[PDB]
Amino acid sequence: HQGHSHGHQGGY
Amino acid sequence: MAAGGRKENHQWYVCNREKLCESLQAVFVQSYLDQGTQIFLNNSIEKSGWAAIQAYHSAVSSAFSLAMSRTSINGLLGRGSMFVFSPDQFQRLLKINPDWKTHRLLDLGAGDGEVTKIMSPHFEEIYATELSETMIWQLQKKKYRVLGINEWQNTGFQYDVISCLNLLDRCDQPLTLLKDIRSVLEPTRGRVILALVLPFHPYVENVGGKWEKPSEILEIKGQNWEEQVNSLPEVFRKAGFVIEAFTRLPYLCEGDMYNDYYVLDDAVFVLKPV
Ligand SMILES: Nc1ncnc2c1ncn2[C@@H]1O[C@H](CSCC[C@H](N)C(=O)O)[C@@H](O)[C@H]1O
Repeated sequence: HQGHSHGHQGGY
Repeated sequence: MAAGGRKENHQWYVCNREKLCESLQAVFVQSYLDQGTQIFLNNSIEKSGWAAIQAYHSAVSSAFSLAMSRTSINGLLGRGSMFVFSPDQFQRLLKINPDWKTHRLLDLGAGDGEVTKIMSPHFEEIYATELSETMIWQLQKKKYRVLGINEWQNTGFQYDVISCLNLLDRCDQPLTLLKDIRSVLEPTRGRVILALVLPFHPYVENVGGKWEKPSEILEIKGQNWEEQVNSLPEVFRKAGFVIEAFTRLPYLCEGDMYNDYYVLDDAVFVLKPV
């Protein structure tokens, strides 16, 4: 599993 | 878009305009799920249905993830390309016509160039920077001139558009980067195209899933998309820029074995020097 090429996103 | 229009993914494009500061309300540009976005999406869905390709990519990524960045694996295989804007969205945001052309583009941290290529027809010469070896090869196959990361500031010429898409949250020195950009942008007519994933969460990609915190802090702060955008005028001012226009756009990415594509939330700005 590679997901989004930009990386994982956090929260506000 | 219509409040009852199905499959328009409103959440990708709308914001609560009253939550924006007044000066940002005046320059917000509404974007929509347009033809070029759908082509990228339909292309990605097709790709994700090529099971033998996905399985190969996933086996290579598994075997070599300890020795190479994710970005370099993607460039090695030619996979996981991304999408920020269509040519129409880019032109509507810059306020140029389909045939508008100028001299020099510089795309910093251009990745594999599939976002750069949306902008390329508007320029006679295209330059780019990139830290990934395999991505540099992808940029060179597209015939872009790849400059060193301390080379572009010292070429003896200026750039008519500098694009800095989704790099500020991935580079070690974002504030030095913004200031370098201002110092070599053509001042009478040059513009900067900037894209940032919100919520702002920066780090520097290394090998093996490892990562580091950047050594410079961008002062981006807020509890939702609108508040974080609201902190950006002052960040850009420190670097000598005012926002000329901006929009909300889905930061799309080709998919894998588990999802047809991936989405992040981009804020996209046109900056003019001040
Ligand atoms: N200091 C730096 N100079 C040039 N590229 C950098 C960099 N720090 C990180 N990068 C590169 O920046 C990229 C961020 S991914 C963003 C890619 C593309 N601009 C897009 O919007 O889709 C990665 O390819 C990474 O290798």
